[PDB]
Amino acid sequence: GSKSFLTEQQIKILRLRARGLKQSEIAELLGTSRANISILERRALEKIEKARNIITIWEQINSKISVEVRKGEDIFTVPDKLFKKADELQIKVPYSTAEIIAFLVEHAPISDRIAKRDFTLFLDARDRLRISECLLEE
Amino acid sequence: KSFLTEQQIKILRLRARGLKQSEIAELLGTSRANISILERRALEKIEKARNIITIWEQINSKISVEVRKGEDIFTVPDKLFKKADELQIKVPYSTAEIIAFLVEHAPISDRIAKRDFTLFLDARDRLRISECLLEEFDEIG
Repeated sequence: GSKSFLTEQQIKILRLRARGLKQSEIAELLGTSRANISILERRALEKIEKARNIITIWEQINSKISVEVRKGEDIFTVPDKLFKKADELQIKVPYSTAEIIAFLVEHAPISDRIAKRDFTLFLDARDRLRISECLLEE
Repeated sequence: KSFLTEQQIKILRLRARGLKQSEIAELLGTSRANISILERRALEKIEKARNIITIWEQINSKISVEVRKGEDIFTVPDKLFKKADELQIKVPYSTAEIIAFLVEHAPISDRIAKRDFTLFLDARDRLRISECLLEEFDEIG
């Protein structure tokens, strides 16, 4: 509905949506059609979603170590690839081979044990595993 | 400009490695004034994106308490615990753990808050502060 920030109406829609209200119920409270509210909520979620990728890029460039995984690679061969670079660059990965498997199973573009598309697994500055769907430069 | 361009990303990448603005200007083939405009503009996008995620996490908060300018910081814990037990009160912080939080990350001058803010517990059970006050919308219907 706008750019660079969330307007009052976008704040009011998502707050009523989080409380469990249906678009048709919100349409009566604001006095508008539910079709426009469906478009407004779509723009609000699209704006937050685009802002989330900005924080991911900011945390990815400030990462201690990053590992790329191509489409089709096994999910179980990621730990050995990550810990391999953890020796050349003398840093500490505070997770085990099974600690990061449970991480990739939850929030990583994977179909069963096979990766769907390309993604990047990196460890940020706060020692927290995070996922990024952006292959980048040197 | 709804995202970070490849040139803004390349600037922040070279800057994260420890390069100075004068050194970055030569690699990209542009003036140091352009690097100053882009890097300042790039950090402004990251700052604006944080407020979007912060408000998004405030809307998805389990419990939220508003604090107005002039109110005491010490009456906030009793106010939070009072309203937290309406639902399943799961604030795993003590009366002193959230006071030490407000002293660290809250707009307060000595014992009095400077401007209005909201103390809420997000989805990860961690205290957060937002200068928004959206509880007026929780009183419709």
